[PDB]
Amino acid sequence: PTINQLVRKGREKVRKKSKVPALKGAPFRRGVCTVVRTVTPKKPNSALRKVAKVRLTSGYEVTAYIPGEGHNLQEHSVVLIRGGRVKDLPGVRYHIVRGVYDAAGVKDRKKSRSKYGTKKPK
Amino acid sequence: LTDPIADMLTRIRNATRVYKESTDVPASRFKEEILRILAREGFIKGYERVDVDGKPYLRVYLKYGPRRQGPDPRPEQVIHHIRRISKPGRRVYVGVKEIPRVRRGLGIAILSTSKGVLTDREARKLGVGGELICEVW
RNA sequence: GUUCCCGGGCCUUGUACACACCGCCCGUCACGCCAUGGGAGCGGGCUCUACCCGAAGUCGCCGGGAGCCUACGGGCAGGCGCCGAGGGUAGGGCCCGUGACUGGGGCGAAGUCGUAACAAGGUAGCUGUACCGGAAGGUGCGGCUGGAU
RNA sequence: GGCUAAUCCCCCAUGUGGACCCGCCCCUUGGGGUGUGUCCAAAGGGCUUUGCCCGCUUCCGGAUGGGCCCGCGUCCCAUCAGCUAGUUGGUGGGGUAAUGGCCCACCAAGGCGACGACGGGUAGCCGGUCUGAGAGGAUGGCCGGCCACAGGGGCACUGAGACACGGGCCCCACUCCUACGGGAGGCAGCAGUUAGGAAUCUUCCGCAAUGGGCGCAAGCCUGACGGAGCGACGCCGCUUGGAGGAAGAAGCCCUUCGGGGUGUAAACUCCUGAACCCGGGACGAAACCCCCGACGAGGGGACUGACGGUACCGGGGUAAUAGCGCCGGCCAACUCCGUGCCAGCAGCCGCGGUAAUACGGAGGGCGCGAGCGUUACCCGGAUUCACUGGGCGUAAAGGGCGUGUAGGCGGCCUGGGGCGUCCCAUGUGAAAGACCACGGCUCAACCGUGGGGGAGCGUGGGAUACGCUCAGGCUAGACGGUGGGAGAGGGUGGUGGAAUUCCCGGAGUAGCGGUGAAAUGCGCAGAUACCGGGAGGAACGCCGAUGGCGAAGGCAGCCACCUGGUCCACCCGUGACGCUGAGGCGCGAAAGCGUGGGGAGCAAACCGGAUUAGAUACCCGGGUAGUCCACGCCCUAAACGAUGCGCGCUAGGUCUCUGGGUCUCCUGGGGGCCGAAGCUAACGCGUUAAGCGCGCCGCCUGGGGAGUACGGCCGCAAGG
Ligand SMILES: [Mg+2]
Ligand SMILES: [Mg+2]
Ligand SMILES: [Mg+2]
Ligand SMILES: [Mg+2]
Ligand SMILES: [Mg+2]
Ligand SMILES: [Mg+2]
Ligand SMILES: [Mg+2]
Ligand SMILES: [Mg+2]
Ligand SMILES: [Mg+2]
Ligand SMILES: [Mg+2]
Ligand SMILES: [Mg+2]
Ligand SMILES: [Mg+2]
Ligand SMILES: [Mg+2]
Ligand SMILES: [Mg+2]
Ligand SMILES: [Mg+2]
Ligand SMILES: [Mg+2]
Ligand SMILES: [Mg+2]
Ligand SMILES: [Mg+2]
Ligand SMILES: [Mg+2]
Ligand SMILES: [Mg+2]
Ligand SMILES: [Mg+2]
Ligand SMILES: [Mg+2]
Ligand SMILES: [Mg+2]
Ligand SMILES: [Mg+2]
Ligand SMILES: [Mg+2]
Ligand SMILES: [Mg+2]
Ligand SMILES: [Mg+2]
Ligand SMILES: [Mg+2]
Ligand SMILES: [Mg+2]
Ligand SMILES: [Mg+2]
Ligand SMILES: [Mg+2]
Ligand SMILES: [Mg+2]
Ligand SMILES: [Mg+2]
Ligand SMILES: [Mg+2]
Ligand SMILES: [Mg+2]
Ligand SMILES: [Mg+2]
Ligand SMILES: [Mg+2]
Ligand SMILES: [Mg+2]
Ligand SMILES: [Mg+2]
Ligand SMILES: [Mg+2]
Ligand SMILES: [Mg+2]
Ligand SMILES: [Mg+2]
Ligand SMILES: [Mg+2]
Ligand SMILES: [Mg+2]
Ligand SMILES: [Mg+2]
Ligand SMILES: [Mg+2]
Ligand SMILES: [Mg+2]
Ligand SMILES: [Mg+2]
Ligand SMILES: [Mg+2]
Ligand SMILES: [Mg+2]
Ligand SMILES: [Mg+2]
Ligand SMILES: [Mg+2]
Ligand SMILES: [Mg+2]
Ligand SMILES: [Mg+2]
Ligand SMILES: [Mg+2]
Ligand SMILES: [Mg+2]
Ligand SMILES: [Mg+2]
Ligand SMILES: [Mg+2]
Ligand SMILES: [Mg+2]
Ligand SMILES: [Mg+2]
Ligand SMILES: [Mg+2]
Ligand SMILES: [Mg+2]
Ligand SMILES: [Mg+2]
Ligand SMILES: [Mg+2]
Ligand SMILES: [Mg+2]
Ligand SMILES: [Mg+2]
Ligand SMILES: [Mg+2]
Ligand SMILES: [Mg+2]
Ligand SMILES: [Mg+2]
Ligand SMILES: [Mg+2]
Ligand SMILES: [Mg+2]
Ligand SMILES: [Mg+2]
Ligand SMILES: [Mg+2]
Ligand SMILES: [Mg+2]
Ligand SMILES: [Mg+2]
Ligand SMILES: [Mg+2]
Ligand SMILES: [Mg+2]
Ligand SMILES: [Mg+2]
Ligand SMILES: [Mg+2]
Ligand SMILES: [Mg+2]
Ligand SMILES: [Mg+2]
Ligand SMILES: [Mg+2]
Ligand SMILES: [Mg+2]
Ligand SMILES: [Mg+2]
Ligand SMILES: [Mg+2]
Ligand SMILES: [Mg+2]
Ligand SMILES: [Mg+2]
Ligand SMILES: [Mg+2]
Ligand SMILES: [Mg+2]
Ligand SMILES: [Mg+2]
Ligand SMILES: [Mg+2]
Ligand SMILES: [Mg+2]
Ligand SMILES: [Mg+2]
Ligand SMILES: [Mg+2]
Ligand SMILES: [Mg+2]
Ligand SMILES: [Mg+2]
Ligand SMILES: [Mg+2]
Ligand SMILES: [Mg+2]
Ligand SMILES: [Mg+2]
Ligand SMILES: [Mg+2]
Ligand SMILES: [Mg+2]
Ligand SMILES: [Mg+2]
Ligand SMILES: [Mg+2]
Ligand SMILES: [Mg+2]
Ligand SMILES: [Mg+2]
Ligand SMILES: [Mg+2]
Ligand SMILES: [Mg+2]
Ligand SMILES: [Mg+2]
Ligand SMILES: [Mg+2]
Ligand SMILES: [Mg+2]
Ligand SMILES: [Mg+2]
Ligand SMILES: [Mg+2]
Ligand SMILES: [Mg+2]
Ligand SMILES: [Mg+2]
Ligand SMILES: [Mg+2]
Ligand SMILES: [Mg+2]
Ligand SMILES: [Mg+2]
Ligand SMILES: [Mg+2]
Ligand SMILES: [Mg+2]
Ligand SMILES: [Mg+2]
Ligand SMILES: [Mg+2]
Ligand SMILES: [Mg+2]
Ligand SMILES: [Mg+2]
Ligand SMILES: [Mg+2]
Ligand SMILES: [Mg+2]
Ligand SMILES: [Mg+2]
Ligand SMILES: [Mg+2]
Ligand SMILES: [Mg+2]
Ligand SMILES: [Mg+2]
Ligand SMILES: [Mg+2]
Ligand SMILES: [Mg+2]
Ligand SMILES: [Mg+2]
Ligand SMILES: [Mg+2]
Ligand SMILES: [Mg+2]
Ligand SMILES: [Mg+2]
Repeated sequence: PTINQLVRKGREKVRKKSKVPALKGAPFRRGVCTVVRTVTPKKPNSALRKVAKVRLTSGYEVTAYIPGEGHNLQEHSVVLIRGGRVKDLPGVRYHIVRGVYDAAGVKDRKKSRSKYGTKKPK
Repeated sequence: LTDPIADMLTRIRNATRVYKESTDVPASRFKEEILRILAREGFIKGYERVDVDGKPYLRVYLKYGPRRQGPDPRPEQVIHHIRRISKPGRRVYVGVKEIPRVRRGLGIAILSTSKGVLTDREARKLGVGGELICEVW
């Protein structure tokens, strides 16, 4: 632009766009599973990824991930979620926190147990 | 034509990039004051008021370095750099305290002050500020 | 004899191919997931206007067929009046949530149909517009080269 | 209903003084002074008692705390563009401490807005905090300042002060208690309960200190405050020991089975002594008061500690918690097994399909350490909104072209002013925080003392170069005269011939047409091919060009009229009159639309024939809109040089068009090619810049969704 143009129009400080809308300001959000199931991921991978359909306390009803081997979640299970998509599972933009509420930690994990809600074994 | 000074500095910058002996600029008491500093600080040999087809100009005698050995014989410049600061578009003034040091001392900054055209050094000695006309090295 | 069919050598030209033309790639139709527009309407928020009614309270008038106090050319009680929180009637404005159904959109994919584009892509391509066709598209008119030879 | 006191209310008196109206002087917005008139004061109590102490009254000054007013600064949406009836001003009154439409009556027709009014959204603002090299960005919790509010609203009363959190009246919503007749409440005080939430504390101790209120003083009140409790929430200090101790135990991991590793690590030896046990035990607190003196100056006296039997000081004394993330590249740390595109990992690129350092475990290793990781958000990296500090030929990006409004910007010389600008002197810029030094807690975190500033604004004085303004000159920019030139530049009106088609006369016979080859089609009802006549419409062959003209779209036979731009020479006239250009206004290829004409050729749609798997196409035969004319719409484009306009500067060769000269050639103005310097990611650009520079405008900010939706304006519709 010209200097004049800057005086007249100024530069435009463009806003940030939240990648965790359902969280609505919060670090975490509690919710309840309506639908628990497995869904096949996109190219170039194949699996049965574990997901929960959760109705939040913030009013949003979103699709959350169930990290780890095995779980106990079923319908009506209460759950806490945190941010973070699962790159390959489109529509999934949140993660369920293991070791919170009706979500038990992983059975038999020995490595990196905070990330999977597992107590320190004897 | 909207800027005499910017035209002036530019008439030179083109002339030095192809090593002309001189080049002429349309005359002004303000250009004489700037060429004066440009004379004394030794970026040019000097200048003289000539006349072209009935019209007043200033002929400016350019100054360069020595021939060089190598593929590019072209001698080093004396005015490596010359460019307006304050412009009609955006006037630029500095108080004494924020007067700049061009190129860690090895260059100059020309000024228009209420005491006359002065360099970064001079202005600091006299203690005055002014419109920062340009910078040279 | 080297035009034609297969294979190869050298120079050159186009390319969106490099998994290298047994390359790439376009749109409909079928299925599933997500978001969005429209939609008889339904529900909520805020707001504006006109008028009816109107508490407390200030202020103004009266204070007499008339009470109490006198400090009686007075005061208080008491009466009336204006504005007035808000309640009520009626019609408007912006926004939000939602709705049988509907329009295309994103993604998914191992589906169906054709092969429009990239080589002169086998009718050079793209283009605004217009009419038409299951779909990519075709054709008319004018335009561009970002078109091989 | 009845009595009673006072520092409770009222009348008279005194008038230092004050208030008010009228007059004069000074001043200069209602400030100071004075004269006539008028109005206004008051309270006692207590001791040691013809004397002091707490209080009372009127007035002036001070100090402190406020009210009101002005200049400047303060976020997002223009898809909110026009807003306003107490509205804007005047007059007269009401009201207050006081100005004022603050309020009322009357009078005038005004006030505000692209320098963003009105409207919608969001937020209490600042000192500061965080980040950042800075500029800037983000933010306003704690702490200090100001504001606003006290269940939701309205209102006043008492008062120096409130329209009053723990005061009042009313209305509403809500909850409660009841003896069922009625009445009460307001935690956004300190704790505490509940609800919501991912989430945020003890119904503690104390007036000892600091401070506040009442009081002569004692003293009383103080959930302010001083401390205590809980929470790794944060920062800081500290611990889980130190020295010795094998060519090196077992176990576990790896191995070529020789061995490598955990590892001085452990064991074990000596040394120290967190925790805990005993004794001492604070600083914080000397004032008020009492005493002599004088209830003062000064000197002396005693009482007072919630935290706390705590910190700390001294003696004794136990080897005394370690966890968490990571080891494909970024990025520091690698091996074995298990799995077999499964299970799973994932910030990005990517891992997993039988030898995975990337998944799960183990060994080993790397990083931190009462912590480590994760999620969320803020700045940084992002010169990725670019002021510092970016871009637009082909990557995202020049408006289709003009003309012009506001605005931004402007040639050479001289003077006045001194607005911007620079300097000096001064006031303000509180405290905490930041920074530098020092010092106190054993250090540190924390805290104390001092030091150094700044912008920015108020005032006084100075400076005059540049930008500003005013004034007076100039001719280099710009326009004009005079005289000429080239051109498909534009509008109107005419008119020429070539050719296609149809019709008419002639003459003539068996095919013509078309494609790759064919068919459809036309033809003995006489086609094609040929000669003559006629009708009508559209487009202009050769000239013609790598040409000319126009701002762009675009403009081509010829003739006349009307009209625009533009170049040249003379250097005659005006004297900066200039450049650009948000809005606005006009022009704007084709197609398309409206009303009316016209319709020869061509030809979307459509029909038929071929091709083909199909052929809603390409090829062939037909054919309607339309293509043409007038008037009025639409306003789009690969509207292109994918290159906004103007000006100045920076080698040349060559080809061409068009003026002028001293006609070899020189000089202007346009149109191409190659190239200096330079630019460029490269391709390429290069005096027709895409080079070096200035001014103003338009535009870009990852692909798709999408030139879509919604809103808005425009259009007959299409649609812009
Ligand atoms: Mg719930
Ligand atoms: Mg895979
Ligand atoms: Mg359950
Ligand atoms: Mg994340
Ligand atoms: Mg892991
Ligand atoms: Mg600058
Ligand atoms: Mg061959
Ligand atoms: Mg060969
Ligand atoms: Mg080849
Ligand atoms: Mg193929
Ligand atoms: Mg809807
Ligand atoms: Mg709707
Ligand atoms: Mg409704
Ligand atoms: Mg409604
Ligand atoms: Mg009514
Ligand atoms: Mg009323
Ligand atoms: Mg009476
Ligand atoms: Mg009354
Ligand atoms: Mg009302
Ligand atoms: Mg109402
Ligand atoms: Mg009511
Ligand atoms: Mg819907
Ligand atoms: Mg739908
Ligand atoms: Mg749908
Ligand atoms: Mg094709
Ligand atoms: Mg083709
Ligand atoms: Mg094609
Ligand atoms: Mg087309
Ligand atoms: Mg069909
Ligand atoms: Mg067709
Ligand atoms: Mg064109
Ligand atoms: Mg008595
Ligand atoms: Mg009296
Ligand atoms: Mg705006
Ligand atoms: Mg008003
Ligand atoms: Mg009135
Ligand atoms: Mg709001
Ligand atoms: Mg708020
Ligand atoms: Mg930076
Ligand atoms: Mg804030
Ligand atoms: Mg906060
Ligand atoms: Mg505060
Ligand atoms: Mg309130
Ligand atoms: Mg409440
Ligand atoms: Mg209330
Ligand atoms: Mg209230
Ligand atoms: Mg009082
Ligand atoms: Mg008051
Ligand atoms: Mg109160
Ligand atoms: Mg109150
Ligand atoms: Mg208040
Ligand atoms: Mg309260
Ligand atoms: Mg009760
Ligand atoms: Mg009762
Ligand atoms: Mg009652
Ligand atoms: Mg209570
Ligand atoms: Mg809860
Ligand atoms: Mg609590
Ligand atoms: Mg606390
Ligand atoms: Mg106290
Ligand atoms: Mg006292
Ligand atoms: Mg008490
Ligand atoms: Mg207490
Ligand atoms: Mg406290
Ligand atoms: Mg050994
Ligand atoms: Mg060893
Ligand atoms: Mg061993
Ligand atoms: Mg060994
Ligand atoms: Mg050791
Ligand atoms: Mg003490
Ligand atoms: Mg011992
Ligand atoms: Mg780490
Ligand atoms: Mg690192
Ligand atoms: Mg490494
Ligand atoms: Mg398995
Ligand atoms: Mg393996
Ligand atoms: Mg990894
Ligand atoms: Mg591993
Ligand atoms: Mg620590
Ligand atoms: Mg943390
Ligand atoms: Mg960032
Ligand atoms: Mg930045
Ligand atoms: Mg810039
Ligand atoms: Mg850039
Ligand atoms: Mg253009
Ligand atoms: Mg336009
Ligand atoms: Mg213009
Ligand atoms: Mg102007
Ligand atoms: Mg100006
Ligand atoms: Mg000037
Ligand atoms: Mg001047
Ligand atoms: Mg000045
Ligand atoms: Mg200062
Ligand atoms: Mg300070
Ligand atoms: Mg120290
Ligand atoms: Mg500083
Ligand atoms: Mg002067
Ligand atoms: Mg003048
Ligand atoms: Mg001239
Ligand atoms: Mg005939
Ligand atoms: Mg016959
Ligand atoms: Mg004939
Ligand atoms: Mg031209
Ligand atoms: Mg002249
Ligand atoms: Mg315009
Ligand atoms: Mg048009
Ligand atoms: Mg047309
Ligand atoms: Mg039509
Ligand atoms: Mg028509
Ligand atoms: Mg017609
Ligand atoms: Mg057909
Ligand atoms: Mg057919
Ligand atoms: Mg056909
Ligand atoms: Mg045809
Ligand atoms: Mg029609
Ligand atoms: Mg048409
Ligand atoms: Mg072109
Ligand atoms: Mg052009
Ligand atoms: Mg364009
Ligand atoms: Mg482009
Ligand atoms: Mg422009
Ligand atoms: Mg430009
Ligand atoms: Mg010539
Ligand atoms: Mg000539
Ligand atoms: Mg030329
Ligand atoms: Mg040409
Ligand atoms: Mg070139
Ligand atoms: Mg070169
Ligand atoms: Mg040339
Ligand atoms: Mg460029
Ligand atoms: Mg995006
Ligand atoms: Mg996008
Ligand atoms: Mg549109
Ligand atoms: Mg369009
Ligand atoms: Mg619309």
